[PDB]
Amino acid sequence: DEAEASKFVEEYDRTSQVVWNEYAGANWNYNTNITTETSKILLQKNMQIAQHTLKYGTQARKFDVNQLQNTTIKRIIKKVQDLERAALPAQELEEYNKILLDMETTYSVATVCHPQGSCLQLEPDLTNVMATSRKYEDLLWAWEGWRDKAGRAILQFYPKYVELINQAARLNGYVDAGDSWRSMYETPSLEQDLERLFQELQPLYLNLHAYVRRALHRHYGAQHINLEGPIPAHLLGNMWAQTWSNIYDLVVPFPSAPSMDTTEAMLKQGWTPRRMFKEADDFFTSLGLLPVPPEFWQKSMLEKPTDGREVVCHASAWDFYNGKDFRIKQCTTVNLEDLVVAHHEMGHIQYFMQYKDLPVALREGANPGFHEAIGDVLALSVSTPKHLHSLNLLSSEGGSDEHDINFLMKMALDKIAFIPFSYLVDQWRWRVFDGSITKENYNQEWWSLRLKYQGLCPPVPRTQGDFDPGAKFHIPSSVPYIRYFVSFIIQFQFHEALCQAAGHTGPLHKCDIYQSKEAGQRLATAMKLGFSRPWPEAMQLITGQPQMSASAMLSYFKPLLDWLRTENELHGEKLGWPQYNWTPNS
Ligand SMILES: *[C@@H]1O[C@H](CO[C@@H]2O[C@@H](C)[C@@H](O)[C@@H](O)[C@@H]2O)[C@@H](O[C@@H]2O[C@H](CO)[C@@H](O[C@@H]3O[C@H](CO[C@H]4O[C@H](CO)[C@@H](O)[C@H](O)[C@@H]4O)[C@@H](O)[C@H](O[C@H]4O[C@H](CO)[C@@H](O)[C@H](O)[C@@H]4O)[C@@H]3O)[C@H](O)[C@H]2NC(C)=O)[C@H](O)[C@H]1NC(C)=O
Ligand SMILES: O=C(NCC(=O)N1[C@@H](c2cccc(O)c2)CC[C@H]1C(=O)O)[C@@H](S)Cc1ccc(O)cc1
Ligand SMILES: *[C@@H]1O[C@H](CO)[C@@H](O)[C@H](O)[C@H]1NC(C)=O
Ligand SMILES: [Cl-]
Ligand SMILES: [Cl-]
Ligand SMILES: [Zn+2]
Repeated sequence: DEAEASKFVEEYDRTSQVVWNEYAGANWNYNTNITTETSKILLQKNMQIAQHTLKYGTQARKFDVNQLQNTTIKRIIKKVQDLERAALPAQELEEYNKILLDMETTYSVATVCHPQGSCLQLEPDLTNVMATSRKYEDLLWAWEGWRDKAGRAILQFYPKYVELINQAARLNGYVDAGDSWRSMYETPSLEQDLERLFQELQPLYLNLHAYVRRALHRHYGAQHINLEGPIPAHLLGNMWAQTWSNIYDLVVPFPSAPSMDTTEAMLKQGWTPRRMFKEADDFFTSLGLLPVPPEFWQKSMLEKPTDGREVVCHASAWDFYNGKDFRIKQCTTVNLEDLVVAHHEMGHIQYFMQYKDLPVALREGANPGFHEAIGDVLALSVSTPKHLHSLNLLSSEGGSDEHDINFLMKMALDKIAFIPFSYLVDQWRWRVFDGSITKENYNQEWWSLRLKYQGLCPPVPRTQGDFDPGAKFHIPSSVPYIRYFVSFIIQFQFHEALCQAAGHTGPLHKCDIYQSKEAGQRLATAMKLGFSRPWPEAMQLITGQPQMSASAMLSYFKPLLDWLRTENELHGEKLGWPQYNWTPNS
């Protein structure tokens, strides 16, 4: 009996490597070359991999997992019993695959056009507008235009997507798709734990929000910013107001401590997308971690194609399930923001390489947030003024309190501002999946949460037909989002532990773990576990303790919280948005 279970997982592993490797190649080809042909082939591979999943998932369900003794085999079989979309009847499965393909293609090819003028894509064109324009009406054009063209066009698909993804989840023993997604963390207390973490970061976020709101009031005018209300959502330098670092120039704490233009520095010094990924590779290997294989450099897509091909530009990392072939797909732009993204994606590749010898059912991160956090941890060190100066992208900014607070502010605009956004995305989707939000109030409930958690308001009142969640990649692409909230909490925990491992002393935000073999060994031992053990074990290997905790992030930003409280108190800011019902008059 035990022996039948072992043979089963051995046969599952052999056949899954072959089938998954073939699917990965067809998915890569559509993603790097959106055409009618590659679409058709992808859909055919969907059915071939569904046939495999159904064959083996049906066998796995014949095992009473309770009677199995070996915990690793127990764990693999339990996972294989979840067929995901392959549980759907053939008709519904075909419909679901086409729905996902149609949503992804619609988002990827959407454009915003001036009347008898240029037509702009999201990347790079509209993202550049949101990042650099300081004109209220030009920002509004790009903000509304993207939602009009991308979001509104996804709405026709979303109710059917929800019905089918929930149907699949119920057929695999869950109550709805959000239940299925949350179960990937294997943490019954997940919702309460995340809410406790969110509340711990409220002092920092509320003080940052009030400080930024005052600076926007200075620039965009008292008639357009309510100092006791929510912030208009198009003024934060980013299409989704999920990171605010592009308005640093408007909110710099000490303008007498100017910082070099890092984009112009990268461009003036002939940086390229390949250089950016090569620097990321060197950081990983300085820790004693693994280099990406030569094949990686020949097969990856590290910039947008010149030949006009439609592609999925959103950055992503690809495991082809043969232990040899790993790739990144990114429409890379030469700036600091994309340098961080490059490290993010290279962290995925490192995880792939570290757990490549596990059975494929266990070739995942300890939980989804762990997978998203690895590259971000290294990027925290890359972003320090000391490291950027070593790359000739900043002048020597050391030993200045003013430069110190300026750097903490730059980091806060990315890391702290993202916390409430990363929280609310799946608060919304979980309630869509469980039926608390219907298609009659998709958009109203999205903005209720944008207000409640981020303190933002739409610059233009929304109307029937709007589907603003559809204008955010992960919604039409059906990529879970709470992983990024988890990642942003634990990456600071990891940073703090690795800095301690490296012998660093003094303020956590001054730590640079470059070349620390001790830091590397912490990360490798945990990554090698893949998904073979509950994630608290990986947390323990890295940090010396088993819990998710906001204390490290709070420690990192403590000098900024002190400065923000003093600054906001001096100006008499009312934290939060008591006038929560305010929206722009013009
Ligand atoms: C419960 O079952 C677990 C799974 O058992 C395996 O899978 C099942 C389905 C059957 O096929 C069974 O025959 C398999 O063994 C089992 O966990 C396994 O435990 C063994 C030890 O008993 C581990 O063996 C170690 O393997 C690593 C390498 O494995 C991978 O990498 C190599 C290199 O690429 C590949 O060739 C392999 O195919 C794997 O992909 C070895 O490096 C390691 O040797 C090192 O450690 C030994 C001491 O153990 C030293 O003497 C050496 O010098 C090395 O330093 C081991 O040989 C195996 O990794 C592990 N698998 C998993 C997935 O965890 C578990 O033990 C069972 N539980 C109980 C209570 O029995
Ligand atoms: O995470 C992915 N890119 C990064 C990313 O999107 N973000 C993360 C970020 C952005 C920038 C810098 C960072 O340090 C991290 C967090 C926000 C969030 C955001 O931009 O909204 C791919 S790996 C996700 C995927 C895509 C397609 C798939 O088929 C499977 C997975
Ligand atoms: C894109 O896909 C089409 C159809 O499969 C194919 O003919 C063409 O060679 C592909 N182009 C690239 C650059 O891969
Ligand atoms: Cl929005
Ligand atoms: Cl997730
Ligand atoms: Zn990622």
